[PDB]
Amino acid sequence: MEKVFYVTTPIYYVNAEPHLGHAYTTVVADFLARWHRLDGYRTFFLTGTDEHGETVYRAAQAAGEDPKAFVDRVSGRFKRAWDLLGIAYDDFIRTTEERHKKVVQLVLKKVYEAGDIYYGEYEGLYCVSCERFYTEKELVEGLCPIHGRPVERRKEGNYFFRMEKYRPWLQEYIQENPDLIRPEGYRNEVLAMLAEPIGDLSISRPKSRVPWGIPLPWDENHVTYVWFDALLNYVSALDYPEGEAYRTFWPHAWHLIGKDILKPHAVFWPTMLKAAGIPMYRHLNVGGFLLGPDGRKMSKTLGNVVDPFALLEKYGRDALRYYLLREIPYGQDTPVSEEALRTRYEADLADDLGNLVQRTRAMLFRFAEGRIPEPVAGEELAEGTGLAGRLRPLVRELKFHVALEEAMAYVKALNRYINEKKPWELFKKEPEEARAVLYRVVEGLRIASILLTPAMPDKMAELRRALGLKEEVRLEEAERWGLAEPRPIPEEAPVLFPKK
Ligand SMILES: [Zn+2]
Repeated sequence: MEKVFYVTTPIYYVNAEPHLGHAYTTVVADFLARWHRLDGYRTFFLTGTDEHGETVYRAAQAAGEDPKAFVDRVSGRFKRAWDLLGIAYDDFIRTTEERHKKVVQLVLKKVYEAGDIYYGEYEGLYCVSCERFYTEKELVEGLCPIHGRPVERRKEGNYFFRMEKYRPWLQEYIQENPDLIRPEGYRNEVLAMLAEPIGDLSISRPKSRVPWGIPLPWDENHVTYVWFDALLNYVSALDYPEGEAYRTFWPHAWHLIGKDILKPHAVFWPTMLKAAGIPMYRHLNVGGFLLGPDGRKMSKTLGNVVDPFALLEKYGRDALRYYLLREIPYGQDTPVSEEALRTRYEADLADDLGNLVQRTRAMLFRFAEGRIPEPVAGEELAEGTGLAGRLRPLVRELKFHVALEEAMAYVKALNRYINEKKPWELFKKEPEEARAVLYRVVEGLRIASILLTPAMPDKMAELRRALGLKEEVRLEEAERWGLAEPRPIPEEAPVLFPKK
């Protein structure tokens, strides 16, 4: 009713093996969602797969499999992948689902009846083998990417959407809403395109060419092609018309995308919503490219490709997520490598966090009889309760690297604290002081673990379990000092982050 959060990731092409780019955007959405769930927000985190089209159709035909049966099996590679990355999405939308088809046809009819749709002719480079149109850039120097054959100018009957008519409105909307497209840099690029005519939008293709897809309500001989299909998922998953979910979440829609699909989300999408009578989204959040270790765009030929799943099996899901959130500023092109991840893992996780936990546990068994000491003021460590409040705005503004840098900064402060106070020496003189010092460390770690939960859900819960703290938490608990209770700690706990 008040605190509402809705985040979406793009709907990914089904016949595409999940890669680093899909992993990053999805992990960022997961973090954003987990964080808000923790801040007491009624939240919805959506993800899904794009399954229609002729490429997908021809791939199914090759394997001698039914189209539906094909996407059904391959869409699962994404579900399995998200399972491995620990993605807690609320819904997984598939464009072949009935609920989606229903909404697409519904928005199509409404827009067609509004007179924004007309039959026309599309012209351009065409590949007879592909049965699809290409643009200059899309052509690998003259010829078709696949088939490597010459394309020829061709025309084809297509239904169009009067998108140009909406350019004036869109231009001004972005001018009136400077926060619409989060990373500022990107907001200036959209405005540049709206300065020139954007033209009309082809929204269909003959079933003769594209037999796999959603038919137009007024012309079953045609199929919805891309746009009015994939884009509507954001609204389809909410049962848009009479759905409670649509009424609750749509008003706070946060779209996460990569810069590659910026025009479709910043220009096309807003005008389709306008013509459909649907309110504009709240924010379009653009992430940059995760460049190879050589600072170049990942690629086979360059052999600079980084596989997240291989890296996940080596260091674990928690390590991977942390590295990507702490090391890559959202919106900026950043190179990634296995070396950068191993360093962060060695320093931040295995040493600063894991060792401190292992160290504190050993010291509780020795100086506190295997139990958390009696609560005491935090002194210079009490300032950590003001982190949640300083992090909230940092997170909302897509500054995840700065947020985590702050949380880990506190963890480093904890290390320095215990290394300075030296509880094993203070015990000889005053046991009460040694215990006091230890309590501040367990309570300092409790708070830290909370702040880091969205980044490493399993590991942070493991940290609390290992210190006898309450596993399930809420961000508000990280704002009050003295919550850790004096209870025994598990006699044996595995090393949080083992040596690799
Ligand atoms: Zn081709």
